[PDB]
Amino acid sequence: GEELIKENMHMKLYMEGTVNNHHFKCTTEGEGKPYEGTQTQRIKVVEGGPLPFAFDILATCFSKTFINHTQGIPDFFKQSFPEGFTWERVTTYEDGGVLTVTQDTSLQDGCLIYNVKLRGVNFPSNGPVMQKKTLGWEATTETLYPADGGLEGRCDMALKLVGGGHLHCNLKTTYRSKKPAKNLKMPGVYFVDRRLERIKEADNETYVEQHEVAVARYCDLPSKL
Repeated sequence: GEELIKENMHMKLYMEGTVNNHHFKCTTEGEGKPYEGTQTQRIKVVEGGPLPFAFDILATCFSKTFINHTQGIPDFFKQSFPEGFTWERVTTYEDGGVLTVTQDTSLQDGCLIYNVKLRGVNFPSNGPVMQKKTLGWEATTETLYPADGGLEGRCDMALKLVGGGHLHCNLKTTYRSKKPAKNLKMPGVYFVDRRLERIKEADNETYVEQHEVAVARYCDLPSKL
């Protein structure tokens, strides 16, 4: 299963969504090193472009297979192939914005195929999302917990704002393997440091280039219990 994920792996994503009544579609091509945690994605807004909202809010929709693992932490996502996995996410922003996502990850002809359906609602019209006043994401640290036969993740993020300051959101995600649980070694609780970064953009954010590096680990602190 994990042998299917090679040192180099390409990916393609299809995205159809709506944010505050604006319908759009995107497509991506990318590649990366699944075991180093690094990857690159080149996104094209193919419909509904230009978006009347910050592209930043879509960043986290574009790759759980590309993560470095340390200290012997089992790889829930890489183990899951060839069957693949899905994840479902709700992102709540502190000024009232709510985004919900459902994602499917398959492996076909040695290519990772992503299918994303999302829905943003209640984003304020004079907030930085709709006003396009965002400058990207801070580096992050998420925590993943064993839940049933899959993973649940939790992550506070911070959207940098033009003029200074941050707009914070909380991510709630359920990861679900499409592989029998009898064939997976379920990890314990652990943490993933991430840094998503906008490398390029063109044509009013209808073409975008993103990079992401990610490493899994434990707390690496002493414990008296």
